[PDB]
Amino acid sequence: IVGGQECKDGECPWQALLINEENEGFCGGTILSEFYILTAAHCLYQAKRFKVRVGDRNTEQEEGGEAVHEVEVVIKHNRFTKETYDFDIAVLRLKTPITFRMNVAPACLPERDWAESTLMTQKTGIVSGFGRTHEKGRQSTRLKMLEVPYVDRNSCKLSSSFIITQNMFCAGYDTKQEDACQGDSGGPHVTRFKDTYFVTGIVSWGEGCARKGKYGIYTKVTAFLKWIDRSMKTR
Amino acid sequence: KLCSLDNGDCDQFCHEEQNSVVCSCARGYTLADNGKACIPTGPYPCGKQTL
Ligand SMILES: O=C(O)[C@@H]1CN(S(=O)(=O)c2ccc3cc(Cl)ccc3c2)CCN1CC1CCN(c2ccncc2)CC1
Ligand SMILES: [Ca+2]
Repeated sequence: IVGGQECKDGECPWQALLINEENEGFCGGTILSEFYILTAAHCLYQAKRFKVRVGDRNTEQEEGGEAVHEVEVVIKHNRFTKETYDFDIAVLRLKTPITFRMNVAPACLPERDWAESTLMTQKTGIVSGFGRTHEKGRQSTRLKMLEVPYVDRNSCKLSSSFIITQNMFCAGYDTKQEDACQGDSGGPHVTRFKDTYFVTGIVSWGEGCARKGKYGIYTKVTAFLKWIDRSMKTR
Repeated sequence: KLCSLDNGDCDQFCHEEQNSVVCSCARGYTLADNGKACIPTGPYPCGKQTL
């Protein structure tokens, strides 16, 4: 996460981290409930066998409320494809149920129409992760959040170099040096409405980090809602 | 009706069902007696920062 702030105690409770076997956090995720996790459908490639950590805000100083969970099943999206990064979205079912305590709670899943209407028309949104803090840099130790404004879909499509489908949206800044970087994939994008957050995006891809004239591409979560349902009903 | 005004003055989901406004919440919540506010039912409701 280039720029942004630092997630304070129980401030980003829905964050999640997919750690490889060497115990390294490679991607992100979002807690939907005690058994299901929401991630990018393209993070199920950066490893062979991975786990999901929750409750960690600092990767190095064993706080206390951490907890590792094992993946029972992966639900990658049918239509997904690396060639165009369309349908970047998958859901993980954990074996042991996530126990909500401090720094561990789930994010709400909104209704589609109400969401696109009031959540995506909101001014900003929040993205968070343990991702790189400067394109060429080392990953991050602390967990962090960046309030990234929604971008006009046109500009988005103009500023891009790749077809910005209807299953994705832009968010971020044109010049500022603040924009999710490597390692934030699958991470959570939530919108805030009346002190209660709702999942709205999944860190997907981007041309570099915080680049001039380029934005941050997220997966339109509203465009997969129904999918997410029968995905938690298992399928 | 008019979830256009101020989200129907709801707490969360707002619906211009038929002629009037109809509020609703996410899972884990329940709509208050006033049909507008959303109240938790468990100690760890989605969307709330654990403070
Ligand atoms: O993104 C990639 O993994 C790689 C990722 N890296 S990143 O620092 O690891 C990174 C990762 C996720 C991000 C997320 C946000 Cl919201 C903002 C900045 C980010 C930056 C940047 C460049 N792309 C290239 C590109 C490699 C191939 N791609 C396409 C090819 C054909 N059509 C559409 C997309 C997507 C990203
Ligand atoms: Ca820790």
